[PDB]
This record gives sequence, structure tokens and C-alpha cells, in this order.
Amino acid sequence: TLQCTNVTNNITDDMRGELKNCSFNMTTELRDKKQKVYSLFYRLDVVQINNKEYRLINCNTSAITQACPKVSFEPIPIHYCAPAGFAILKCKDKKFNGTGPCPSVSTVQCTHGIKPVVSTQLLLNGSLAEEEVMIRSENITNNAKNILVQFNTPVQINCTRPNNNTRKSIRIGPGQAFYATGDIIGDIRQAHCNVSKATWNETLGKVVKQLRKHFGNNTIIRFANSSGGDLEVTTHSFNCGGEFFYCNTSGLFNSTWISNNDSITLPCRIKQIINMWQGCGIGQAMYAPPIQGVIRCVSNITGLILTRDGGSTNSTT
Amino acid sequence: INNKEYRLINCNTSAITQACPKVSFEPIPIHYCAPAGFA
Amino acid sequence: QVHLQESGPGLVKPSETLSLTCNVSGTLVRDNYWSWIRQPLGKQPEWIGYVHDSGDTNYNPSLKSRVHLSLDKSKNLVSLRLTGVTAADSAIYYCATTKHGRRIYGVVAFKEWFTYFYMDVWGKGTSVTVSSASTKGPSVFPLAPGGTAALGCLVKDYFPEPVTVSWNSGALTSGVHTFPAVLQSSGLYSLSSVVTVPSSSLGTQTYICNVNHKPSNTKVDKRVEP
Amino acid sequence: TFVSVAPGQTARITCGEESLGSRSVIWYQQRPGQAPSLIIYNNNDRPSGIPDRFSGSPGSTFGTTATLTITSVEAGDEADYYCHIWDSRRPTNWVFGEGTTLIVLSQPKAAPSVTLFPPSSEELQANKATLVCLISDFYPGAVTVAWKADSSPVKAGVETTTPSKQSNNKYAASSYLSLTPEQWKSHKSYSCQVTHEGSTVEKTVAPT
Ligand SMILES: *[C@@H]1O[C@H](CO)[C@@H](O[C@@H]2O[C@H](CO)[C@@H](O[C@@H]3O[C@H](CO[C@H]4O[C@H](CO[C@H]5O[C@H](CO)[C@@H](O)[C@H](O)[C@@H]5O)[C@@H](O)[C@H](O[C@H]5O[C@H](CO)[C@@H](O)[C@H](O)[C@@H]5O)[C@@H]4O)[C@@H](O)[C@H](O[C@H]4O[C@H](CO)[C@@H](O)[C@H](O)[C@@H]4O[C@H]4O[C@H](CO)[C@@H](O)[C@H](O)[C@@H]4O[C@H]4O[C@H](CO)[C@@H](O)[C@H](O)[C@@H]4O)[C@@H]3O)[C@H](O)[C@H]2NC(C)=O)[C@H](O)[C@H]1NC(C)=O
Ligand SMILES: *[C@@H]1O[C@H](CO)[C@@H](O[C@@H]2O[C@H](CO)[C@@H](O[C@@H]3O[C@H](CO[C@H]4O[C@H](CO)[C@@H](O)[C@H](O)[C@@H]4O)[C@@H](O)[C@H](O[C@H]4O[C@H](CO)[C@@H](O)[C@H](O)[C@@H]4O[C@H]4O[C@H](CO)[C@@H](O)[C@H](O)[C@@H]4O)[C@@H]3O)[C@H](O)[C@H]2NC(C)=O)[C@H](O)[C@H]1NC(C)=O
Ligand SMILES: *[C@@H]1O[C@H](CO)[C@@H](O[C@@H]2O[C@H](CO)[C@@H](O[C@@H]3O[C@H](CO[C@H]4O[C@H](CO)[C@@H](O)[C@H](O)[C@@H]4O)[C@@H](O)[C@H](O[C@H]4O[C@H](CO)[C@@H](O)[C@H](O)[C@@H]4O)[C@@H]3O)[C@H](O)[C@H]2NC(C)=O)[C@H](O)[C@H]1NC(C)=O
Ligand SMILES: *[C@@H]1O[C@H](CO)[C@@H](O[C@@H]2O[C@H](CO)[C@@H](O[C@@H]3O[C@H](CO)[C@@H](O)[C@H](O[C@H]4O[C@H](CO)[C@@H](O)[C@H](O)[C@@H]4O)[C@@H]3O)[C@H](O)[C@H]2NC(C)=O)[C@H](O)[C@H]1NC(C)=O
Ligand SMILES: *[C@@H]1O[C@H](CO)[C@@H](O[C@@H]2O[C@H](CO)[C@@H](O[C@@H]3O[C@H](CO)[C@@H](O)[C@H](O)[C@@H]3O)[C@H](O)[C@H]2NC(C)=O)[C@H](O)[C@H]1NC(C)=O
Ligand SMILES: *[C@@H]1O[C@H](CO)[C@@H](O[C@@H]2O[C@H](CO)[C@@H](O)[C@H](O)[C@H]2NC(C)=O)[C@H](O)[C@H]1NC(C)=O
Ligand SMILES: *[C@@H]1O[C@H](CO)[C@@H](O[C@@H]2O[C@H](CO)[C@@H](O)[C@H](O)[C@H]2NC(C)=O)[C@H](O)[C@H]1NC(C)=O
Ligand SMILES: *[C@@H]1O[C@H](CO)[C@@H](O[C@@H]2O[C@H](CO)[C@@H](O)[C@H](O)[C@H]2NC(C)=O)[C@H](O)[C@H]1NC(C)=O
Ligand SMILES: *[C@@H]1O[C@H](CO)[C@@H](O[C@@H]2O[C@H](CO)[C@@H](O)[C@H](O)[C@H]2NC(C)=O)[C@H](O)[C@H]1NC(C)=O
Ligand SMILES: *[C@@H]1O[C@H](CO)[C@@H](O[C@@H]2O[C@H](CO)[C@@H](O)[C@H](O)[C@H]2NC(C)=O)[C@H](O)[C@H]1NC(C)=O
Ligand SMILES: *[C@@H]1O[C@H](CO)[C@@H](O[C@@H]2O[C@H](CO)[C@@H](O)[C@H](O)[C@H]2NC(C)=O)[C@H](O)[C@H]1NC(C)=O
Ligand SMILES: *[C@@H]1O[C@H](CO)[C@@H](O[C@@H]2O[C@H](CO)[C@@H](O)[C@H](O)[C@H]2NC(C)=O)[C@H](O)[C@H]1NC(C)=O
Ligand SMILES: *[C@@H]1O[C@H](CO)[C@@H](O[C@@H]2O[C@H](CO)[C@@H](O)[C@H](O)[C@H]2NC(C)=O)[C@H](O)[C@H]1NC(C)=O
Ligand SMILES: *[C@@H]1O[C@H](CO)[C@@H](O[C@@H]2O[C@H](CO)[C@@H](O)[C@H](O)[C@H]2NC(C)=O)[C@H](O)[C@H]1NC(C)=O
Ligand SMILES: *[C@@H]1O[C@H](CO)[C@@H](O)[C@H](O)[C@H]1NC(C)=O
Ligand SMILES: *[C@@H]1O[C@H](CO)[C@@H](O)[C@H](O)[C@H]1NC(C)=O
Ligand SMILES: *[C@@H]1O[C@H](CO)[C@@H](O)[C@H](O)[C@H]1NC(C)=O
Ligand SMILES: *[C@@H]1O[C@H](CO)[C@@H](O)[C@H](O)[C@H]1NC(C)=O
Repeated sequence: TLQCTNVTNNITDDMRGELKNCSFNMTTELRDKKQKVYSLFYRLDVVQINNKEYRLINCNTSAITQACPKVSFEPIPIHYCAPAGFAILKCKDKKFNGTGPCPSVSTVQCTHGIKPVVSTQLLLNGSLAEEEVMIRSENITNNAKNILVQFNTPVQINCTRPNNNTRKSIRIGPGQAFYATGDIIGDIRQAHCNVSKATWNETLGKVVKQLRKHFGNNTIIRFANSSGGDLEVTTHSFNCGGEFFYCNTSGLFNSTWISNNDSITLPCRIKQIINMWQGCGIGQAMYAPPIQGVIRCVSNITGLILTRDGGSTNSTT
Repeated sequence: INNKEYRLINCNTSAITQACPKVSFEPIPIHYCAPAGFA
Repeated sequence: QVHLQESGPGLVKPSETLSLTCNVSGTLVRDNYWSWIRQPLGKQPEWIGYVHDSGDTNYNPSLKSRVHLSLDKSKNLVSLRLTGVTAADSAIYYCATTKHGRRIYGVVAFKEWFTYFYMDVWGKGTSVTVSSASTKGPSVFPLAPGGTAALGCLVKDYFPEPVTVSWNSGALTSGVHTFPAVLQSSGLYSLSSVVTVPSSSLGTQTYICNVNHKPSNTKVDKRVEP
Repeated sequence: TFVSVAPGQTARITCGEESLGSRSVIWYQQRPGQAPSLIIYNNNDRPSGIPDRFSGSPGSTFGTTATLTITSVEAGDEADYYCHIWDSRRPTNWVFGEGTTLIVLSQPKAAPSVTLFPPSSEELQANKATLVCLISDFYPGAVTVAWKADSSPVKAGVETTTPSKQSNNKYAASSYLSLTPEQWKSHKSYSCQVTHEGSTVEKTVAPT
């Protein structure tokens, strides 16, 4: 049971306490004496239960294990290879929508460096397309089928965590030791992501010019944000410097294109307790340890995962 | 740690597990061998 | 030029309504922020609150439910009201202009900034003593005097403070030394004012000290002669 | 709090709580008996009229207190100094920090200028008498007054102010002694003895 409060800050009433200064007991090395220690958590990690008393969001879904701080989550290039008697054929066509015959095929033993980047809404540090931007879809007419967009020129993105966190090293047991988030050194600021609006301008123009090749030429194409649901789907879920960001993409997909110098900043939230991929069974949940210092990362936006609405015979757009 | 009250020396370094009494620590002769194509 | 003058009663009974006015000269009240700052004796100046045109005004959370400020555009002055007074409100109240500023530490758009105010042009200030005792008029007595010589006036019995003393209606500002009052056991203050003058003043080079006591509206012009 | 520094050097004044976020400390100078004056309006930004090098610690360091450096310290800068802390993590401070008094050392030193005035004739007609010795231009402000009745000590009736500097090295002090019209003419003469720094200046007055 966590006895939590707001963090030490005086701001206007239009600022919900994202961070909570929590206090609780803990078992020390010995299984006798407890431990009145405090930590700092994000609001997404905790949930009230009926002085505000909370719990962790996952206590009622699954067990939990912390990710060791020694290991890292850095996407590295993986080349996939096949055994003897087999080979990997690589289409060498510049314009190829993935399905059908490939005029210029070559063969290879191991593919190129494919970084396993985990994101949801925007593909990052990917492979750029050649010449014209690429659209790929299993069935364009079916509004239930995703539309994967691969970019020709990369869009520069900059995500930062402006909070010089502190790592508290609690001793929970004779071997284990937990890494809580100590006090913040500096200002109470929010994580955000920047997108140069010029490059994004031209990129959106170049994708709509390719869309018009499939939906009639003199038509209007509108962009709206996600519909709703989980945070993992409604935000550009990803990991950067170890913290798991969840950014609002409502400022990127609110446009409308007819037949014919600043950065767009995005409010990015952070979550430490994530349970993707079901949790390896029905039990395990991972706590992303707190990271000391301000994290800044520059990435490429190299693709999108779009979905179209089911208007049927609704409009020309 | 501050009637003399103590603790185990390792409570503050690492967890602990007991060695089963069924197993033994008797050094036995090990001959190391190499696979075919080697000597 | 910007001249600020604070003016009020000087004595207010407990649980009454203090009312003050700041006469401003050299600029309009519509174009400036105006803040009031008291300072108890031997304490740190306490910011009261600020006021401006268009209804932008804020008070002290500790004194939230008692103060009311205002601006007179027609007569070009600032107005202050403090209801339900007690003994803690006795202090020296200053009227000052206020300049605003924004310090931005984050990215602005996230409301990651705050506005900070600072008063630059002060007023001379007014004194306010909270007491249930009555005002007493002063009693002026002249203090009669080679090379140099001394000569003075004395105010012996007044309450609550202060008493402005000039010489010859302000025509003598060299060599004047006004001394601080002393609180006697009866509860009445007493101060003295001396002037160093050359012995050669048979004249008669008329020396007339002008005392003014506003809480009792007492104005006495005392002529001193050896 | 008090800070002693010799003239023509660097003084340093601490004020306010430790810093928690980005701060914009406002500094103020309170001359004795006057109204505070502005010196620094944005944590090391001087307005027009303030000389150099009056500097404050930058408002970007987190975890330190506001320090005010005053290079080329003079006797005219000897005054109280208050601070208005503007911390991004704390609500608005409506009360200035506790002021810090600057002491400039090796002040000239001053023999007290004492002046004894007898009671006026119009006051005697009012059945009152008060001897006044006024002490000025003495440094430092630490004097002790003792009255005497032509070699007889006066115990009660003495009302004395506390030393008070006046826009200079000049301190001020007024000692009153209340008597009756008969008591003045009674004794042969009265004396005010001001004991200042080991020495003692006496001034006497006799009836007519
Ligand atoms: C994604 O995109 C977003 C898009 O915005 C990015 O968001 C931006 O992020 C950055 C940080 O990453 C933020 O930077 C802050 O900027 C503010 C504002 O700076 C500008 O405005 C200043 C004031 O302008 C106002 O006043 C002037 C009069 O002074 C007036 O003329 C004007 O009209 C206006 O009204 C300018 O002075 C300032 O100029 C400075 O920078 C110029 C850079 O181009 C340079 O050319 C100049 O020569 C000059 O150097 C600029 O135009 C900054 O104030 C702030 O920096 C202060 O505060 C931070 C946080 O506390 C601190 O770390 C800094 O050290 C700095 O504090 C010093 O300066 C204070 C002000 O002078 C002073 O009070 C402090 O005491 C301290 O100064 C003291 O020490 C220094 C030591 O040398 C000394 O010089 C002083 O005299 C004094 O003694 C931040 O840097 C942006 O605000 C933010 N958003 C926007 C819209 O900009 C985001 O970053 C992107 N994502 C990523 C990952 O980057
Ligand atoms: C899309 O592509 C971009 C571009 O590559 C990529 O950006 C990468 O971001 C990561 C995350 O910030 C960067 O990795 C970190 O870099 C910093 C400092 O940069 C270099 O500094 C020195 C020389 O100045 C180099 O020698 C060093 O190797 C860095 O390259 C490092 O501080 C980080 O290293 C720490 O963490 C590593 C694992 O996380 C450890 O292996 C390493 O030993 C360091 O551990 C230390 O970290 C703790 C504090 O954080 C400290 O307390 C510990 O005691 C320990 O000492 C890390 O290398 C990376 O540089 C960027 N790219 C490149 C090419 O450098 C994006 O990340 C990518 N997209 C996605 C989704 O990731
Ligand atoms: C999240 O919530 C936790 C809740 O525990 C906060 O943790 C405590 O925060 C307080 C202040 O906010 C800390 O108190 C400070 O302790 C200092 C140390 O002095 C003690 O310790 C020595 C030994 O080290 C003893 O010998 C001594 O007798 C003291 O008992 C004090 O110096 C501090 O004093 C300052 O603040 C107080 C506030 O009232 C003033 O009265 C003082 O005059 C002075 O200005 C202060 O008391 C406390 O230490 C924190 N806990 C721990 C375990 O350290 C977190 O701060 C909070 N985090 C955020 C970001 O809000
Ligand atoms: C601590 O938190 C408090 C909030 O509880 C915060 O005080 C707030 O300060 C802002 C100043 O930016 C106040 O907002 C003002 O509101 C009035 C109307 O009520 C406006 O007219 C003011 O207008 C100014 O700002 C406009 C745009 O910003 C300008 O165009 C205009 O010209 C004016 O400059 C102003 O916005 C707000 O009312 C208070 N809140 C309260 C409850 O009083 C304080 O700053 C924080 N302090 C610290 C140290 O963190
Ligand atoms: C973000 O995208 C840019 C794309 O321009 C990346 O920089 C570019 O990286 C590519 C490879 O990822 C470089 O292409 C390679 O160049 C060599 C040069 O000999 C060529 O032989 C190869 O066949 C291959 O095409 C490209 O040169 C480089 N651009 C520049 C200007 O240097 C950048 O690294 C990306 N950042 C990420 C993924 O974090
Ligand atoms: C765990 O923390 C709570 C408070 O967060 C402690 O609660 C106390 O429980 C006892 C039960 O007998 C009450 O009498 C106290 O009033 C509670 N509050 C206190 C002591 O502040 C609880 O003791 C802690 N567990 C420990 C220390 O083992
Ligand atoms: C586990 O916890 C979560 C969150 O605390 C529960 O989801 C919430 O459940 C309550 C009541 O059932 C609803 O009012 C909320 O709307 C739910 N939240 C969301 C985001 O949908 C979940 O039901 C819990 N599971 C249990 C207790 O078995
Ligand atoms: C990739 O592009 C080709 C060429 O546009 C598509 O080929 C079409 O295939 C359907 C049935 O498979 C035929 O009815 C069309 O006539 C074909 N098009 C042409 C121009 O002949 C192919 O379907 C596309 N595949 C994907 C996944 O987009
Ligand atoms: C974030 O806070 C940490 C707190 O430890 C800072 O680390 C200290 O920084 C100061 C001055 O920058 C150094 O004097 C200390 O030696 C540092 N601590 C250690 C253990 O080395 C860190 O600098 C802060 N972040 C930034 C960007 O300055
Ligand atoms: C994203 O970040 C990179 C590097 O942090 C930016 O590139 C540099 O930005 C700095 C400061 O903005 C400039 O002084 C350099 O000239 C830039 N260099 C290059 C090669 O661009 C980049 O501009 C950022 N873009 C966005 C949209 O945030
Ligand atoms: C996409 O944009 C729409 C319109 O701006 C957002 O819809 C608003 O969402 C908030 C949060 O639930 C509601 O309070 C508003 O009432 C909604 N407006 C309307 C007109 O319905 C929507 O939230 C955005 N999508 C995401 C994922 O943020
Ligand atoms: C993502 O962005 C949208 C658009 O800004 C947010 O919707 C806003 O919600 C706030 C309530 O907190 C309203 O005051 C704004 O008016 C809404 N914007 C618009 C355009 O209607 C939304 O809350 C953001 N975050 C999420 C999770 O949806
Ligand atoms: C798409 O984004 C634009 C950009 O913000 C939104 O335009 C705002 O519209 C509101 C109308 O309620 C205006 O009050 C704002 O001033 C506009 N903002 C700007 C920057 O111009 C627009 O609302 C968004 N799309 C929709 C459907 O709401
Ligand atoms: C774990 O326990 C050992 C022994 O109890 C600690 O080692 C001793 O530590 C104390 C204080 O740190 C020293 O005075 C002794 O000299 C140390 N003993 C030896 C043999 O060096 C060790 O520091 C503990 N580790 C912790 C508490 O993290
Ligand atoms: C946290 O802050 C919000 C807004 O500032 C306030 O409404 C709420 O009551 C606060 N809660 C606690 C526990 O301080
Ligand atoms: C693809 O979409 C069309 C649209 O009518 C639909 O009829 C068909 O069943 C879908 N699936 C295919 C073509 O495999
Ligand atoms: C950039 O995108 C906006 C969003 O609709 C659009 O209005 C504008 O025309 C674009 N810029 C150019 C040069 O096309
Ligand atoms: C649209 O018109 C352009 C010429 O403006 C032409 O090149 C293109 O093939 C057309 N696309 C269609 C009809 O899908």
C-alpha cells in the first residue's frame, strides 16, 4: 500500500500530477524489520484503491520482475542466415510492392542489418525506399488491412526526457536490490519529441501523391489521428534511452490535401512498468529501472502503419 | 550488528542456498578427451 | 521624473478599516503596475499585493480575505483598504511601481515558465501604528543656545508618530540634525532638532521651527531667540 | 546575519533557501532609515544606475543558495540586503528573505559630539523641566550615558534612545532627564557623562 502525494511543485490547476512522491514499507535484508522508504512513480504505473492510497497497476493482472540495469535495450543490426541446402532470394527491384514477380532478383546468404526496433505507430531507423515513396498493403480496398508506408527520405525526430533523475538503491533482500526513482535535480519538465515541420511537410506531400495513384486522381485525402483504445495503440509507443515513451501523434495526422522554420513538438509520456507480448506466460511483468540524467535521442522516421476508415460509399475522400 | 545480536555474514552481500547433503565434494579423476579430427 | 507619495491616517483602532492612498506624480496609473509593501520593525519587508488596470489584481494568501485594492484613474492615485485590523498590522507601508517579467526554463508551450515581478521605483513610505489610545498634540519648547554655536527645538509630548519639523518653512537645510524620539513610560514620544549656526546672528536672523503633526493636525511655528 | 569585509575588496552575501529549480532572484538594498532600492532585477542583471561589479550567482545552478558578490566594496554600500527568491518548484514568496547587514571595516573612528541643553523658560512656566544631551558623530554605535547632580548620581528619570546611524558614519542618541522646576534651581549644576569606548566626555549646566 503506497501512501502517495504530488511532487514538490507549484503550477496552475491545469496540470495533473504526472509524478507521485510515494512512501511505503519494504523488507530489509532480514525477514524481520521493515523499511519506511520512499520512491517516485509516474501516474500511469499506479492506481488508487478504496489520505490517497494507491497500488501498482499490475498487482491485479500479473506478477512483476525488474529488468536488470546491466542489460540494455539497444537495437543492433541482425543479419538472418539460412543453412546449407537453402538460400535467401533478394528482390532487386526499385518499385516493388512486395507481392508478385520481381524482374531483377539476386541471391544472398544473410540479409542486411535489420535492427529490431520496437515501435507501434511510426517505424524508426528503417530502410529508406528508392526514388518514389513506397506503399504496401495486402488488400487496399479492405479498410481492416493496415497500409505500411516506407519513406524515401528520412524525417528527423528528436525525443528528450528533461528530468535529471536520481537512482535510489534499496536493499529488499540479502541478494536482490531495487532501483527506485529518487528526487529530481532541476525543473519539472515533460518528455517531448520534435519533428521538423518542413521535412514533414514535403514527406506528407510525397505520400499523398502516391496515394492518388490508387484512389482516383482528383480526390481529397484527409489525415486524422488514432481512434482510441490502449495507450500502446493510441500513442507512438517506443523505447529510447531505456525509458518507454508514449507520444501523442495528434499534431502529425490532422491535415487535408486537395487534388492540388520550426519543429512540431509532441507531448511524450513515460511508463516504466510495461507488459507487452503477454508477459511470457500469464505472469511476468517488467519494471524499467529509472535512468539517471537527461536522455536525448535523435532517430529517423522511416515509415508509418496507417489504417483507413470504412466509409464504404461515403465520399471521394 | 548494532545482549549480543548478530547476523549471517552474507545477508548483506548475496542470497544463500544450502548444499544438499546427498551430493559429495569428493575430487574424482577426470580424463579429458578430444573429438574426431583432433588429438 | 516619477514621484510617489504614501499618505494615510497613521493611527487606526483595532478591528477597524485602514484606508490608504498613494499620490502619484509624473505618470498615469493606467500604464503602470502598483504594489504595496509593508515592513514591521526589525523584520523583512512583507509583500502585500499588486494591482493594475483592466481588473488584473492579486493579494497575499495569508491576508487573502481582508484586503481590497483599487486605482483612481480620474484623480491619478492608488487606493488600499484593510478591514478588521489587529496589532500585527503596525508597519511602514510603501507604494511602488512594479515591472513584470517572464522567466522561461522549459519549452514555453508546456507552460514551462513563470512570471516574476519586481518593484523598481519606490515611494518614501508612510507609517501606520495600530493602537487603541487617543492622539495627543505635541508640545513645542525652544532650546536656547567663539566661532560656532548651537540652537534647537524640542517636541516633548505627542502620540502616535511622526512629526515633520522644518526650519524657517524649509529655508535652512545645512547643519540640521534631527534626533530620534524616545518612548517614555507614559506612552508618549519625545524628539529634538538642532541646528549648528554661526555665533554672528544678532540679526535678529529669525529662526522659526515649523512642526506639523498630522494625526492630531497640530501645526506649531515656534520662534527661538537667545 | 553580519558580514565583515575591508573596503575596496569583494563582499559576499547569502540569502534565501537552497535552490530547487530555475530561479530569478531579485536583490534589494535597504539603506538605514530609507526605502529599499533595486540593484539586481534578474539574478545578475543590473538596471541603469547600478555600478559594477555587482553580481549574483546564475539562476541555472540547482542545489545552491543565492549569493551576491559586491566587488570594490565601499562604505556607502554598508546597508541591509534582502532577496526575493523566485523558484520554479515553490509557490510565490510573499515575504522577502531575512536581510543581511553589511559591515565595512576600518571605519574612521569618531569622538562623540555631545551637546547639553537646559530646560526652556516656557516649560518652567509649565511646571516641567527636561535636560537633553544630544550625542552625534560617534563611531561605533555603543555609548552609555550617566547623569550626575553636581557629584551626586541620578538613578531614575533617565530616558535614553538606542544608537542609530544616519546616512553616514554618524550615529545619533538623545538622553532626556525629567525634573521639576525646583529641582533644577536646587543643585548647583547638572552633568551628562557619555562613556564612549573607554573614554568619557562630560558636559555640565548651571542655573541662572
Ligand atoms: C524541440 O523544439 C523546442 C522548440 O522550442 C525546443 O524548446 C526550446 O528548448 C530550449 C532548451 O533546449 C529552451 O531554451 C531556453 O530559452 C530561454 C529563452 O532564451 C531566449 O530568450 C532570451 C530572453 O528573451 C527575452 O528577453 C530578451 C532580453 O534579455 C528580450 O530582448 C527578448 O525580446 C525576450 O523578451 C534571450 O536572452 C536568449 O538569447 C540567448 O540565447 C541565444 C540563442 O540563440 C543567443 O544568441 C543569445 O546571445 C543569448 O545567449 C534566447 O533568445 C533561455 O532563457 C533558457 O536559458 C536560461 O535558462 C536555462 C534554464 O534555467 C539555463 O540553463 C540557461 O543557462 C539560461 O540561464 C541563463 O540565462 C538567463 C537569462 O539571461 C539568466 O537569468 C540566468 O541567470 C543565466 O544567465 C546567467 O548566467 C549566464 C552565464 O553566461 C550569463 O550570460 C547571464 O548574464 C546570467 O549571469 C533556455 O535556454 C527554449 O526556451 C525552448 N523553447 C523555445 C520556444 O525556445 C526544444 O529544445 C527542442 N528539443 C530539444 C531536445 O532540444
Ligand atoms: C536510431 O539511431 C540513433 C542513432 O544511432 C540512435 O541514437 C542512439 O541513442 C543512444 C541512446 O542515447 C546512444 O547510446 C548512448 O550514448 C551515450 C553517449 O554517446 C557516446 O559517448 C561515448 C563517447 O562520447 C561513446 O564511447 C559511447 O559508446 C556512446 O556511443 C552513452 O552514455 C550510452 O552508453 C551507456 O549505456 C550503454 C547501454 O545503454 C552502455 O553499454 C554504456 O557502457 C553506457 O553505460 C553507462 O550508462 C549509465 C548512464 O546512462 C552509467 O551510469 C553507467 O555506469 C554506464 O557507465 C549509450 O551508448 C547512441 O549513441 C545513439 N546512436 C549512436 C550511433 O551512438 C537511436 O537510439 C536509434 N533508435 C532507437 C529506437 O534506439
Ligand atoms: C518526497 O517525500 C519524501 C518524504 O519523506 C521527502 O523526503 C524528506 O524531505 C524532507 C524535506 O522535504 C527532508 O527533511 C530535511 O532533512 C534535513 C536533514 O536534517 C536531519 O538529518 C540530520 C542527519 O542527517 C539530523 O541529525 C537532523 O537532526 C535532522 O533531523 C534538514 O536539514 C532539512 O531542514 C530544512 O528543511 C526543514 C523543513 O521543515 C526546515 O524546517 C529547516 O529549517 C531546513 O530549512 C529538512 O528537515 C527529509 O530528509 C527527506 N527524507 C529523507 C529520508 O531524507 C522528499 O524530499 C520528497 N521529494 C520531493 C521531490 O518532494
Ligand atoms: C505558482 O503557481 C501559481 C498558480 O497557482 C502561479 O500564479 C499564476 O500566475 C499567472 C501569471 O502568468 C496568473 O495569470 C494571470 O491571470 C490574469 C487573469 O486572472 C491575466 O490577466 C494575466 O495576464 C498576463 O498573461 C497574459 C498571457 O500570459 C498576457 O497576455 C498579459 O499581458 C498578462 O501579462 C496572467 O495570465 C495566474 O492568475 C496566477 N494564479 C493564481 C492562482 O493567482 C505562480 O506564478 C506560480 N509561482 C511559482 C514561483 O511557481
Ligand atoms: C538516418 O538516415 C540517414 C539516411 O541518409 C542515415 O545516414 C545515411 O545512412 C545510410 C546507411 O544507413 C548511408 O548509405 C550508405 O552509404 C554508403 C557510403 O559508402 C553506401 O556505400 C551504402 O550503399 C549506403 O547507401 C548514407 O550515406 C548516410 N547519409 C549520409 C549523408 O551520410 C543515418 O545514419 C540514419 N540515422 C539513424 C538510422 O539513426
Ligand atoms: C508500514 O507502514 C505503515 C504506515 O505507512 C505503518 O502503519 C502503522 O501500523 C500500526 C499497526 O499497529 C499502527 O498502529 C500505526 O498507527 C501505523 N502508522 C504508523 C506507525 O505511522 C506500519 O507500521 C509499517 N510497517 C512496519 C513498520 O513494519
Ligand atoms: C485490474 O486493474 C485495472 C485498473 O485498476 C482494472 O481496470 C479498471 O477496472 C475498473 C473496475 O473494474 C473500471 O471501472 C475501469 O474502467 C478499468 N480501467 C480501464 C482502463 O478499463 C481491472 O478491471 C482490474 N482487474 C481485476 C480487478 O480483475
Ligand atoms: C502490386 O502491384 C501489382 C500491379 O499494380 C498488383 O497486381 C494486380 O493484381 C490483381 C490481382 O492480384 C489484378 O487484378 C490487377 O489487375 C493487378 N494489377 C495490374 C496493374 O495488373 C498487385 O496486386 C499489387 N500487390 C500488392 C500487395 O499491392
Ligand atoms: C544530475 O544530478 C547529478 C547528481 O549526482 C549530477 O552529478 C553531479 O554533478 C555535480 C555538478 O554537475 C558534480 O560536482 C558531481 O560530482 C556529480 N556527481 C557525481 C556522483 O559525480 C549531474 O551533474 C546532474 N546532471 C547534469 C547534466 O549536470
Ligand atoms: C534534431 O537534433 C539534431 C541534433 O541534436 C539537430 O541538428 C543540429 O541541431 C543544432 C541545434 O538545433 C544545430 O546547431 C546544428 O546545426 C544541427 N545540425 C544538423 C546537421 O542538423 C536537428 O536540427 C534537430 N531537428 C529537430 C527537428 O529537432
Ligand atoms: C484526435 O483528435 C481529436 C480531436 O481533436 C481528439 O478528440 C478529443 O479527445 C479528447 C480526449 O478524449 C476529448 O476530451 C474531446 O472531447 C475530443 N474531441 C472531440 C471533438 O471528440 C482525440 O482525443 C485525438 N486522439 C488522441 C488519441 O488523442
Ligand atoms: C492528444 O492531443 C489531443 C489534441 O490536443 C488532446 O485533446 C485535448 O484534450 C484536452 C483535455 O486535457 C482539451 O483541453 C483539448 O481541447 C483537447 N484538444 C483538442 C484539439 O480538442 C488529447 O488529450 C491528447 N492526449 C491524449 C491521450 O489524447
Ligand atoms: C488541426 O490543427 C490545427 C492547428 O492547431 C487546428 O487549428 C485550430 O483550430 C481552432 C478552432 O477551434 C482554433 O481556435 C486554433 O487557433 C487553431 N490553431 C491554429 C494553430 O491555427 C485544427 O482545429 C485541427 N483540426 C481540427 C479538425 O480541429
Ligand atoms: C557487508 O558486511 C561486511 C561485513 O559485515 C562489510 O564489511 C565491513 O564493513 C564495515 C563497515 O562498512 C567495515 O568497518 C569493516 O572493516 C568491513 N569488514 C572487512 C573485513 O573489510 C561490508 O561493508 C558490508 N557491505 C555493505 C553493508 O554493503
Ligand atoms: C495534486 O495537485 C492537484 C492540482 O495541483 C490538486 O488538485 C490535488 O488535490 C493535489 N493532490 C495532492 C494529493 O496533493
Ligand atoms: C479485398 O477487398 C475486396 C473489396 O471488395 C473484397 O471483395 C475481397 O474479399 C478482399 N479480399 C481479397 C481480395 O482477397
Ligand atoms: C504543409 O502542410 C500543411 C498541412 O496541411 C499544408 O497546409 C501546407 O500546404 C503544406 N506546405 C506545402 C508547401 O505544401
Ligand atoms: C494523375 O494525373 C497525372 C498527371 O497530372 C498522371 O501522371 C497520373 O498518371 C495520374 N494518375 C492516376 C490517373 O491515377
